[PDB]
Amino acid sequence: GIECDSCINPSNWCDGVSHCPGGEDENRCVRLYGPNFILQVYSSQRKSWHPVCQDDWNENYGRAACRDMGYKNNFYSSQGIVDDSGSTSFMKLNTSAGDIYKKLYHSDACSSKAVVSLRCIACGVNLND
Amino acid sequence: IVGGESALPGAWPWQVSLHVQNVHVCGGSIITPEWIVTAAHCVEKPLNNPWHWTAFAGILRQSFMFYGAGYQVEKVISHPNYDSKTKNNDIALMKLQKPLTFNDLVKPVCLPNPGMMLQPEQLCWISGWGATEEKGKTSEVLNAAKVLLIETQRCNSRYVYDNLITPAMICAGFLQGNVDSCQGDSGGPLVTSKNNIWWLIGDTSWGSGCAKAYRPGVYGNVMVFTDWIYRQMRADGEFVEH
Ligand SMILES: *[C@@H]1O[C@H](CO)[C@@H](O)[C@H](O)[C@H]1NC(C)=O
Ligand SMILES: *C(=O)c1ccc(NC(=N)N)cc1
Ligand SMILES: [Ca+2]
Repeated sequence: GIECDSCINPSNWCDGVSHCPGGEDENRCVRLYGPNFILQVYSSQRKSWHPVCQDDWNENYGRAACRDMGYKNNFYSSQGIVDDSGSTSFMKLNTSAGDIYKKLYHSDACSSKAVVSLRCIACGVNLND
Repeated sequence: IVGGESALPGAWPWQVSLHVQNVHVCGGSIITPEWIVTAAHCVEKPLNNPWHWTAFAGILRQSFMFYGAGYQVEKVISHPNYDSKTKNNDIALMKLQKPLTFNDLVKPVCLPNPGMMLQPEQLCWISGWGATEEKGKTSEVLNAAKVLLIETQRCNSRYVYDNLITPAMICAGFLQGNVDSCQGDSGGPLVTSKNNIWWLIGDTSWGSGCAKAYRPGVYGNVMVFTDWIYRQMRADGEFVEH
């Protein structure tokens, strides 16, 4: 069971329906992983985070992912890269779906061989390199 | 900052000087044009109200933070589980009335992602206008210094902090001292460079003295707070949609 704030069933965490009184179970469903900003989404059925495939991903999907992470209209870059996060299961877009985290389905491979790297803001850059 | 050096323009574009009553009180770190990360103990009552706070960005010198250059703080949010006695969850967020303008002198620092795989003694930097020696006054010029991450096991030792380091805290510095943050650096950034990206891994919280041996700096573990941080900006993003 997962807690909202101080308990629900992990199958009702990141499932598309607000079950916690404060919505904590549906507002932290998208995250960036590693120094390469691997886009990951939480699978309720697997109680784990999984990378998003670059298959059929566009800028507008990233801006949706950027909005779900709290970055509002801030969007910087979204490219397809090799998955360095050691994951074995991924999340693939539907394209016939109608929410960003519920617009993906589980997949054990990506047709592009790439996962989404998503940068919502241009940060972390100083005068040197 | 004790044991460090004066910062150059653009070196730490995320560092902001937070002012109350025309004087620097605490440091902060830009993450978005309107959001600054700081320490909850900086905004304890009576400084919990936003109208007391002004943020200065891109200006290295306190004497150069003139009337008209400051950004008025619109909202202050202390961490819901902050304990003033233990400094646990010493994290606070400040929203600016007008968004910052990003250039080479004002830029955000990247929030830490899970899977950073940082070194147990990762090389880090701390910046701020804090005292350059214990009990000293605010520094006129922005300073910075290299610090090493200290594993909580070692930092929680009996001869260091004796189990005062909670999972919401990380330790950085040198067990011999001479390089450390100090009063006035609180809320400021503890950042590391990885994959040619600077990551805010800590916010300056507390310590026993400044640069004293076996008393390194304790920093709020921003990694633990990112879920809370993301929820706050997202919640504000939807209220303001009104
Ligand atoms: C995608 O969503 C549509 C909408 O009903 C559904 O019919 C279809 O089976 C879904 N495909 C997958 C594999 O998610
Ligand atoms: C804040 O003003 C602050 C933070 C941390 C310390 N102590 C050490 N870094 N040793 C003092 C003051
Ligand atoms: Ca749910």
